[PDB]
Amino acid sequence: SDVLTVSTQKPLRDSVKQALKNYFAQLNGQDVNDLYELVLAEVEQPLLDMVMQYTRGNQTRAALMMGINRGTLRKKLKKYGMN
Amino acid sequence: DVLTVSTQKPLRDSVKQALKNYFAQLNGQDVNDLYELVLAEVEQPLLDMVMQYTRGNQTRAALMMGINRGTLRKKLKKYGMN
Amino acid sequence: MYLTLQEWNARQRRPRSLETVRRWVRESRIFPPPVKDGREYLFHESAVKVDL
DNA sequence: AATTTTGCATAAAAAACAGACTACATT
DNA sequence: AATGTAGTCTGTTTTTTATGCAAAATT
Repeated sequence: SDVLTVSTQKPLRDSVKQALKNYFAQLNGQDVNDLYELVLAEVEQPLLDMVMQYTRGNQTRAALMMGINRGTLRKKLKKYGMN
Repeated sequence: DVLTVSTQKPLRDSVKQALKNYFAQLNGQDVNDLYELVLAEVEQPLLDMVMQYTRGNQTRAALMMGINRGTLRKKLKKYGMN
Repeated sequence: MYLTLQEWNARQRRPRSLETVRRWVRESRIFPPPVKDGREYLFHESAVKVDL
């Protein structure tokens, strides 16, 4: 049924929900102002590492598989110190 | 380190395992929308959690998320969160 | 009626790199010649590659 | 009653986009 | 020879943003 799942198997969305549930528990009155970016960077980097590993360093195929502009991929790879 | 999931391994490790499993099931299938696919799986729980924390207050949810309120109501409308 | 350079190519018997398909437009190898509307090319759904 | 949130409109900055083109690689 | 890719650019469109404001809702 679900295409992105983790090892019994469960959806990746269920693991994100649990990761944030823990974060809000270990948030003893802290003001948070960058939660989107924090989650995005934690999910973008392993996606970039896995796709680049899959395409064997081929940027053009990674971008084509991801459905993002090649110039956009190159920027994200630079952001995470990967190129 | 800050975003982790119980045995406690980090979240990036759960994304890596989901994609390893995904590439394995690609039986001749031609991938074209992987960024959005991952993003939509990660965006729905984030929006669910942050709104649950702010008790449905979008003003506070946008501030916590570091995004603009307009951008938030757009993402909410996309995942049918109305 | 009209496709993007990417759509047109995806529909080809042997799709190529978008870099290759652009070189073709730049070299006048696509007939009828795609028009550039802003940032993109617009291929008529019937457009073919020609041997020069 | 007072204060905050929301829904929606702008305009501009920021991001993502298609393409151009060269040097070198792979087919 | 023709095609494919990294890297460096240009110009265009789309998304995000700050801001103003009135109605609605919460305090």
